[PDB]
Amino acid sequence: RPDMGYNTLANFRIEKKIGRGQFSEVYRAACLLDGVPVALKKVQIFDLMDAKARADCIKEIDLLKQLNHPNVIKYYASFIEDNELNIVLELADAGDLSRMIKHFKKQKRLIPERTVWKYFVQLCSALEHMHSRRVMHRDIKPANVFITATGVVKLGDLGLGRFFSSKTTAAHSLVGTPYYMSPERIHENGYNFKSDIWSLGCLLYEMAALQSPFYGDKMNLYSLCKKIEQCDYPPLPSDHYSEELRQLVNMCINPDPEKRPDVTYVYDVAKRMHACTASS
Amino acid sequence: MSYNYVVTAQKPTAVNGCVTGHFTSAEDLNLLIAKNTRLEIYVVTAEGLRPVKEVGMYGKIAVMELFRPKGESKDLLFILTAKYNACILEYKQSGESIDIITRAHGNVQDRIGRPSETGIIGIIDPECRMIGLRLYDGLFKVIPLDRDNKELKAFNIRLEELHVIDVKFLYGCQAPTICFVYQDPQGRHVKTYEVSLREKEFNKGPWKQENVEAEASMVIAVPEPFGGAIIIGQESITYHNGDKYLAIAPPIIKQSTIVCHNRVDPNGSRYLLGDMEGRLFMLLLEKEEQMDGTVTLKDLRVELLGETSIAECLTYLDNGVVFVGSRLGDSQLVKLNVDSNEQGSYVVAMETFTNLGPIVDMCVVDLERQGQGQLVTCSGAFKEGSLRIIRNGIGIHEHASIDLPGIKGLWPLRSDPNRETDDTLVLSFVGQTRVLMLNGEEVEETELMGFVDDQQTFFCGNVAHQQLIQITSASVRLVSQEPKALVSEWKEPQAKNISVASCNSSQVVVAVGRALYYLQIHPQELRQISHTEMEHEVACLDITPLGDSNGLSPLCAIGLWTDISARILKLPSFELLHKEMLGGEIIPRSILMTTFESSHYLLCALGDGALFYFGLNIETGLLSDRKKVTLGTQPTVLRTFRSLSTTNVFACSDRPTVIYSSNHKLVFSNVNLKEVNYMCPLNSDGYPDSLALANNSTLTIGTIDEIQKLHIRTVPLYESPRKICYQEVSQCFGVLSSRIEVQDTSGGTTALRPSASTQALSSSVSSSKLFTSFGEEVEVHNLLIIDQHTFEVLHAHQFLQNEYALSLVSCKLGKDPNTYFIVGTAMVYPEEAEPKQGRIVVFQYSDGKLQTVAEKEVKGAVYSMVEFNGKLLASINSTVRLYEWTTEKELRTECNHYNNIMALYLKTKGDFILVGDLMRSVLLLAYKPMEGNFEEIARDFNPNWMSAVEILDDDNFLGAENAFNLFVCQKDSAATTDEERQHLQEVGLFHLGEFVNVFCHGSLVMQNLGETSTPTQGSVLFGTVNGMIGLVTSLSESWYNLLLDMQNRLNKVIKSVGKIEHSFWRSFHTERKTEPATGFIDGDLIESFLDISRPKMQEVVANLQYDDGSGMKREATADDLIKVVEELTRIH
Amino acid sequence: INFDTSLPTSHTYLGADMEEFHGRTLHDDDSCQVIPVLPQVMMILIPGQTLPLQLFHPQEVSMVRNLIQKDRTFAVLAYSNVQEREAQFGTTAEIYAYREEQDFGIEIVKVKAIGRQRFKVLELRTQSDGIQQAKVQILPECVLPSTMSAVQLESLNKCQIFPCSYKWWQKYQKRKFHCANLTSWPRWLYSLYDAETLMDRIKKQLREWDENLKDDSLPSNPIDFSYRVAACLPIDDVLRIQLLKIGSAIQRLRCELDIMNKCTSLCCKQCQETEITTKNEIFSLSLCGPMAAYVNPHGYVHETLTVYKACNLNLIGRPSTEHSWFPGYAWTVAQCKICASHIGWKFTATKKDMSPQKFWGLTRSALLPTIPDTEDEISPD
Ligand SMILES: CCN[C@@H]1CC[C@H]2CC[C@@H]1N2c1ccc2c(c1)C(=O)N([C@H]1CCC(=O)NC1=O)C2=O
Repeated sequence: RPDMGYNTLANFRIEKKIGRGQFSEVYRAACLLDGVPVALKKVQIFDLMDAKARADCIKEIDLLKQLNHPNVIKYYASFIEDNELNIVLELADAGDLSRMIKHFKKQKRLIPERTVWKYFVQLCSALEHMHSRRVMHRDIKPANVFITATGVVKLGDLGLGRFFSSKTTAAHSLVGTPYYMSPERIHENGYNFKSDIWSLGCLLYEMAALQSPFYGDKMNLYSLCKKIEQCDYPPLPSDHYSEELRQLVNMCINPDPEKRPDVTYVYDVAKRMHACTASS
Repeated sequence: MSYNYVVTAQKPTAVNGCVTGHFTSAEDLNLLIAKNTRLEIYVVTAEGLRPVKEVGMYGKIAVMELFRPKGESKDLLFILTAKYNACILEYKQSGESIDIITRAHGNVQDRIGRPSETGIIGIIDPECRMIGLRLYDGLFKVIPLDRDNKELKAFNIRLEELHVIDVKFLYGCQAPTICFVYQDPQGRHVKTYEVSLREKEFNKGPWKQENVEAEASMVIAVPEPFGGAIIIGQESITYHNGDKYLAIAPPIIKQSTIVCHNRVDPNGSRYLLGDMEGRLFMLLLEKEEQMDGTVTLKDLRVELLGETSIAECLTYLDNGVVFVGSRLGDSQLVKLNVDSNEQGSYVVAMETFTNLGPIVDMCVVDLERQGQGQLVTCSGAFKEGSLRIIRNGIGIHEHASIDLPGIKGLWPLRSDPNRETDDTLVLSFVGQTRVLMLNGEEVEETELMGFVDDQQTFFCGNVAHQQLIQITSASVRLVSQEPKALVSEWKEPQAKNISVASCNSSQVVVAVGRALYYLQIHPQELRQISHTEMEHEVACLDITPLGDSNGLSPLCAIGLWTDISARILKLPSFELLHKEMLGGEIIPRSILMTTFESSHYLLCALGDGALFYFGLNIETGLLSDRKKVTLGTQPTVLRTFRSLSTTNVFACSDRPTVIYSSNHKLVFSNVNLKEVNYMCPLNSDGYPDSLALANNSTLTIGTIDEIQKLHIRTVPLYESPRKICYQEVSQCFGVLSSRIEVQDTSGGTTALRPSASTQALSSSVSSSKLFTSFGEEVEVHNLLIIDQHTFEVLHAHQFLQNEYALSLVSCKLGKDPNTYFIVGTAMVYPEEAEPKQGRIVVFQYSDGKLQTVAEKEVKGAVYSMVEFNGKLLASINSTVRLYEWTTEKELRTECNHYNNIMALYLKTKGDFILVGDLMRSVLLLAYKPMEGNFEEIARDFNPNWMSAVEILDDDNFLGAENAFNLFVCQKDSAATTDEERQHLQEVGLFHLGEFVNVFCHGSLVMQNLGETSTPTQGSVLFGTVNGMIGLVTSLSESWYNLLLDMQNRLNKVIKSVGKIEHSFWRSFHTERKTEPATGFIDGDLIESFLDISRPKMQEVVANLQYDDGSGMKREATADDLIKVVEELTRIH
Repeated sequence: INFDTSLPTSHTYLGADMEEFHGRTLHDDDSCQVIPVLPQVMMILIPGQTLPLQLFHPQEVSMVRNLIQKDRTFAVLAYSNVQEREAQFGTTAEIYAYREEQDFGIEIVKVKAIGRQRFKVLELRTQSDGIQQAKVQILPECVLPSTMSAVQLESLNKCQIFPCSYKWWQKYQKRKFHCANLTSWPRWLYSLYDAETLMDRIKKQLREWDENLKDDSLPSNPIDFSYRVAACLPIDDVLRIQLLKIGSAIQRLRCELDIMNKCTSLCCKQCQETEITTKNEIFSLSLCGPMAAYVNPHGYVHETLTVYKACNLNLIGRPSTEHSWFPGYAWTVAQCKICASHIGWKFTATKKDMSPQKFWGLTRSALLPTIPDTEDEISPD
């Protein structure tokens, strides 16, 4: 029904399934009014969260509605239908950041330093957008950093999956290894704006060394906490990356959130540095 | 709730049809005329035009023509109304009762049909067997003429041709053939038929179609012997008889299209043509061909005769006299002398019928006399622009003014035997009587030896038998003519004094004390033949000669001081002729026997302001004729002077009340004079037919005006009048004019003829720097300023090129000491459909010049400009805009309001605003100074064309709409829900039968309180394109309930011309719906109740229940209606 | 522009030709009627326009089947506010073309409808089955005689029929409104309320959007030409409502002629500030005009306005023929740069020989006319 436009299931035609989380499922589809590719995120709130938890989730979703930036996935609409909160976003099927990281790992070739700063500044701009409006991400990782063939970086999965998992903190150890855990999150001190930059620093190191800062073969969650608390990670090479690249990740990957600087400091460094290698 | 009342203060004056025939009987040359509803039949005679009859036509006339059937000794008439009421008349006079009885009548309109574009054309069969009417397109209405069809029952003949411009029946045909020119995509063709009654259809004609001039307009069926038909176009004329075909190309017809035609010869050897501009063309047909005794055409020579008024319907009266009927000019009467050639014209004007239409804008004002309105209107069109200054009264122009300390008595004296002209006008002071010598300009007081000086003159005049009687209050000292010696001096035997010295042509009867005796002026002597005394003192003595004899007075009527009654008794005896019941308290002031129209009358003017109008019997006895029309409220005197070959008796009073009878009923044309105490005719050698206005301020002498109901002035402008506004302080008017100027090959435009704008004493051209082909016409708009006394154009203001002036307002704004002339121009361009840059310009008349002390620039076009309580409310395009006149003299916009419609009309009262567009979208806005912004209350929308609108009171709004109708609107204040408060209710429906252009608030009477107020409230007047100036004034619920319940009772007795009912005539007219007229009262029908006959007044009222003052009084006699109906007639 | 503009009018995108009906149905003026209402119709249907529908709900197919044997006339409520199904006026539409197809085992009908008469609804009742029946009071189409009829001289009536058109139009005012010197109003004003002059000024603008000739396509009747313009006007819902209530076509032409004048700029309806296209860039691709009602493969129309250049759009997707409304044309989907609404598609020519190459297909339901500068949108008459 065009009267509500993007706000009904009958307008949309489901093609296949592209994602399946613990609580929510991600699909790629289109709408028989425009055909625009989208990202449908279906969750069953009636069976997972109480009435109180829905108010905060709805209010946070309303904050993401105002999030309008080319470097961030645009929010089309959010609605409830068939006892499911259906959320439609901008579909980015060209791949994610972790795809080329694995690709360069297969090639066994270190990603050029000039290339790293080309898109990291774009991600910093995306991180600046929701941090300026008092919105956190909680899921900053190469998995939800998508790039098209044009070289434009979008940041998706704005913590929607992590909002429903707040009651299943112990369940994070059975589905994947959370290499991007912040010291304030594991200690159950609560999530803050310093956790996003902590993941960004872990993201920035992974983009250079093609590995997680706290990666380990046959490594258990207790061992992950010790490395995170001690910030024990292999040093980045100096011949391929300058001091500014290594110094920037030092502050972001810090046990103390207060020491970690603000996004404006990182974004300003992102703009100045990338311009140097653009003409180099 | 409106409960209104509409009367006609001026009948229509512009004609829409004019014919000639023998209507009254066989040997007459009638000139029938129909202006709009006034069928004014005449009789043409060598003396001129002699009026015969005018009738009440209940409908808008459009077709009129005189046709004589076979077996009938005089022409009949065909009458068809714009409402399609058709009736055929028949003049008839039975001794005196001239009755235009109707042979046939009926309606000839059909259920469904689209009225044609070229209007309605009605023509008759020259054999008088067919009525040819083209009402709707693609359908011909024909009716068989016979005794059986007295209802005008119709049969129809389907036409397979849509366009038909002009259709005429043909001459010289065995069966009636019609010849018409009609437009088709191929071209203009002239085709015919043979209408037959036996098959009720059409048949083949005498010839086929022809390709003719691209602008062929009308046919003119030439009569026998030629036959056939002539077709006139914009370019050339042609002749179409079948085999024959002639056509000439005259170069002098190219100026304008030929519109009006007339035949000035019974055999068609000549024709009379007239164009739009109103110039005369002589079309001649030559029968020079003579085959074997039969004659046919040789050429179609066309001549130019002269320039007349802009013509609508021409007509030839015998001896070369033509009535040039007009609608937007002055109807004329011109002799077509064939040897004149004085400058190139065969035309010289004899008569002129004053024409009020077209009235565009008017302002009710008080030029001279305060408290009375003298309406000024803008009339005419193109070259015939003129001002119709209507006034309701008959004034006097005093040619002399001599200061007299309260002249108590004046009378003419002729101390000159064999003179036949006034010589002396002796005055009468409080205790003195000065005798003045007045032959030419002499005003010296010369006392004769045969007359005393220390007495109060009561009768100083001339009698036969060579005796001059100068009767004073002391004694009658009769003087002589040649010796001027006192032949006799009849003194009172007891030294008594006469209260008033009354006398006749050959007898003098005074009232000395309480006794009355007659003392005729015996030849060179004086003696008394009677002596008697009445019961009471004779306050008023009146012994004046009757008709014939001229030597004695058959009857004398007197007043009794102790009885206040009319005492009539024989002159040589004391037997009482009659006694009048009417009269009491205040004694009568003057008594006279009046012979208006050879009918004896006697009005008893009292000293308190009551005139007991009545008759008398010269032979024996007297009547009562109970009627007291108030001739003022001050002491009066009845003095009669002829000066016009009729009675012409006028009673002086604080207001001058004149007693004139139109035909047999007195019409009190209340005169215009300061204060008339006593009246005496000054028929001096230097004062022919003049009079001496004896007032208490200064003794004046002069000539009075005619006995006319509404004296209408006129001043020529020679350019179209658009708008007018009255400005009191500057002593002038403001008028908008548009003179057509010809675009030549010079970069400028030359004036066609001199006009008011061209010939104004001062001209100014606007120089605003804030922002073609040859032979084309371009309007130039002007603001003309004209004085109210002499109506001389004092300043013509020339606007910018291609600048249109739409709105006129005169007012003083804000907080300034000088008033302003403010006009709003609207620059319109042929490319730009809707104008986009108007203007507002400030003028202020002072010291003989019009200057632009302020100026405003706007983006649009202004349409209406009122003064909203010190601030100007200009509606630009479709945004009704306010302003605030500031201290820097520059308009500043304060509030705006953007309308869903085009703000064309603007009428404000108090703090309300009325807005309307050209399609009856009436809007009501309220200003809220507590917020500084406009608002809306109710909003009524209806699709219909609207001519002009006016607000009646705080709740009632009136306007004139399409299809000749009047409507009122009213918003109910008791709306329990705002949805009803957002609606303007309608309660007024009325077919005015006219097309209003302007409404104005005022009246043409002397504004009188009446102590107990008046039935009417408010006074609004409306003009028209014909000139039917009228009046609608609100009424009470019970006043309107009485009038309505008796107007319905009028129509059951009084019959109309054509048996057209009043319900049908007045009903609401729209192209799609008809509704009975409600909430309006017809004053013209109501005033016509007076002239009805006495036994019919008994049938009018039988269960009326008139009185509401503590008792219905269902009888209501007959005079109770005359108490109210006469009261109504005083509002105009 | 070699598109053969007759193609969108034929509606060849709906499959085989529908069954045509020859009978014409009309209701009396001011009459009290009962008419069915289509539950899933939201278009402001101007009478004189053909509206094609595809029905998927069984009730809709059942409703039309009942009407097929009946007069084949149904109402189109012009919902001023669509959320609460509130309607104050409407339009009675007739059905002349329909076709039933048993696609995928279900009965699907594709029906063309023609609107005839505007009307006023007095009561909104819903039956037990869920089908809406509306009380009908037909607005009478007021016919107005010329504004010079009552003030015309009966003698000059023979000059009122007539045989560089600017000089001819100058010669049309000076010979039909010559009697303006009797009344208070000028010549040029009287023409502004005359039908035969408004349609001239409307044709002038339309020729800037189409290369057709006025004699054949654009009608001569003032009533017909009034509804024809209103339907083919690129306007929103609100501006098209006021053109449905107006009773006399003389007012409607003045309102539309003002709509086409002031509304020089267009913006999205969810932004009210993001310009999308203008009126000069509009060009015609159908005999109905640039505007032509197409239906999406699931009973969903898409009035579309083809313009040369459109801005503030971000291109999504790849050119797919799928159900290309313009034959031979693929398209690239675009959405609003700010409010993320669906503005319209960008069509591209797969064949280089045919013209035009690129033209934007914008649905009407997401465009808002807007006066430039800063002033309220007012439509006189
Ligand atoms: C039915 C499946 N379809 C495909 C899978 C869904 C999505 C993505 C590709 C394609 N698709 C469309 C969705 C909506 C529409 C169209 C395709 C389409 O073509 N239109 C219009 C507009 C263009 C045109 O000119 N004519 C149309 O019919 C739609 O509304």
